[PDB]
Amino acid sequence: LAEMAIVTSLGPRLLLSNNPVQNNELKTLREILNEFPDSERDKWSVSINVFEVYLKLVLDNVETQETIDSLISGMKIFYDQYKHCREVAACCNVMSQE
Amino acid sequence: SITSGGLKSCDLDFPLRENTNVLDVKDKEEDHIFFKYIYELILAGAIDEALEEAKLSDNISICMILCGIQEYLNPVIDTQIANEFNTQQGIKKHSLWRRTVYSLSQQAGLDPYERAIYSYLSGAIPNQEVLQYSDWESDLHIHLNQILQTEIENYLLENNQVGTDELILPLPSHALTVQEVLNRVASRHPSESEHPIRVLMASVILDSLPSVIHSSVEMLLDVVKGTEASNDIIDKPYLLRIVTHLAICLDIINPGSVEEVDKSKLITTYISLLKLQGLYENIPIYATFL
Amino acid sequence: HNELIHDAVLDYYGKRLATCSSDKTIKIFEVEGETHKLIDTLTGHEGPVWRVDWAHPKFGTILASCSYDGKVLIWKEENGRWSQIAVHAVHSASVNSVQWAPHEYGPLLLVASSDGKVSVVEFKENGTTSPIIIDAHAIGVNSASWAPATIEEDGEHNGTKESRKFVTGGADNLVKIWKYNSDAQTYVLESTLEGHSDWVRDVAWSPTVLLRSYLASVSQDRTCIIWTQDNEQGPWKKTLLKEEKFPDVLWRASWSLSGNVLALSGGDNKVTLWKENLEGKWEPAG
Repeated sequence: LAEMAIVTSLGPRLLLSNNPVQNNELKTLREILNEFPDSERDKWSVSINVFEVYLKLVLDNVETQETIDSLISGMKIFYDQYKHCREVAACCNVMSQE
Repeated sequence: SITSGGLKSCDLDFPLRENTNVLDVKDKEEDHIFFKYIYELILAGAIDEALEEAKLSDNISICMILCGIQEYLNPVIDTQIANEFNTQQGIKKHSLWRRTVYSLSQQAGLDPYERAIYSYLSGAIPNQEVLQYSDWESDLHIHLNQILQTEIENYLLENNQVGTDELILPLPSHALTVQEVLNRVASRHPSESEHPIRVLMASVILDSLPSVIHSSVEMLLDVVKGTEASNDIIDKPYLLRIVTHLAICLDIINPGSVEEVDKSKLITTYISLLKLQGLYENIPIYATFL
Repeated sequence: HNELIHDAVLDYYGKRLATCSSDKTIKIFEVEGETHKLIDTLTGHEGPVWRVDWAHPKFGTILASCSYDGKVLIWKEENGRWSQIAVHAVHSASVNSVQWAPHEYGPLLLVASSDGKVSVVEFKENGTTSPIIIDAHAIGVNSASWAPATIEEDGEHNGTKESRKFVTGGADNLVKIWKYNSDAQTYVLESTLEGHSDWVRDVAWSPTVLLRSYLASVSQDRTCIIWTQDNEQGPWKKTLLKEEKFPDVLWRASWSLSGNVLALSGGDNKVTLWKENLEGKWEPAG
């Protein structure tokens, strides 16, 4: 249910209002999924997961060609249903620039 | 809508509707002939598929969908299929068909089990109403199909045998592996993924055969604990039959894949199952592979 | 201000109240009992505002409104201010009611027209609904609502029979419930409860049950029949709130949140409150 409230009603504010200078809010996003279940991760992450692969590639610097591709192909779909939801759409553009 | 535009006729037969239009062969009479043809059809020497096909009678979707809508092949410029087929087939707008199919099956107006099939043919997740009730085996089956379809599509895409024309709805072109599938499968179905026969099912596909032989020996060491001596090895007696037998086969095959020591401890466990019973005739055949 | 308040409902947090008027405006108000702070106005319909309704929180706070235009123009606060997020029009002939379904039933949008037709769609932000319609009554549907609660199908496959039940009320004196079927074309009609000699007006199911489901079917024959479903799945039997013709022209008849306290809005501007008496019949609490 809580997946639906950040992706279908108000895009993350830790990827829109986050300061790009030091990215302090962006890594709060990352760390609070380390406080949310990882014992049962691949049953509730499909909007949240896109966020996860994004964050590991950029924050922690996991630049692999395969990792890059996996995110891009997935992110085309993802862009294709929330490029018309409010806020979420503006956040996708940030992600792409990064 | 022929029967009444506002207030007209009330009969359902052609000539009591419009007299312009003749009675066709329909109802029960169609059904009798249907049966007649079906009897002939269960003669081939392949009466197991021929029978399945034969019942998908009447509507075109039942039988026609199964006859295939296929990917382009032309055996005139291709020599390698010119002894396998003698004529050109397969629609060249196959990819385009696949995307249209996807959009239909997710919408209702047809039976739920029908919907899960159509979606599954094109490389997509079945309809929600069925997907919720699938077990481990059914869930697994779906996700392996996806890996095959994504990789094939990637190699063909580069030689430009599949274009933008075919795209009505995108599919991804991401890389996947089985290891990732099992983590999807296990997080949806926790009790079933630990189910004994199903553990071994996963392990062959990744080829994690040597490792799994060793892991079992470690468990046997743990067995001197009380929690362990009580349970987690008396809970699946038939799975220890399988592991010892597999262990022999891998060590004949190459006794450095996994240890002789690891094979030898496992035998000690198979021997305990002989001990429960009271057999001692069979021990020397096992003793040669210790 | 308004000289006439036709009908007026509240949200699901009880901070907002939406007034259906007749000057074509939906005035969103803030509920503070008799006094209200008018925060918004939404004029944009044809003729009297018949009905508005507020969405169950888990599919917005969406406000679907019908007038005599025969269309539901849905409004939604996008940016903290009202705008139009949707439009509907598969049945036009005056949309009388306009309801949102219970949480478990989904974001279903109940349309009920006076052409003897009834739509049942789904609210999407990605678009797409499949157009499923079922015919209720024939002389029109003057009110519609939503069936009590979703049921359980057991076995290996849940949500089979019954499930989302739609209750309607036409002008041909007929009140009945449905049973969403997936194996017999259109929604297989249950039982026609003819006990009315004048057009059906308002229908409400009791969100409070014991061992029987109450269904207050109001009519312009100046009585309210209370349909007691025996064991909740039995037949519907005749139980009379009053046996006689009230000298009041009854309109709405809506139950409380808890309890079988029913309010019936009499034509003399007096809202009697009925409780069930010492027997199976009803007597007024006020």
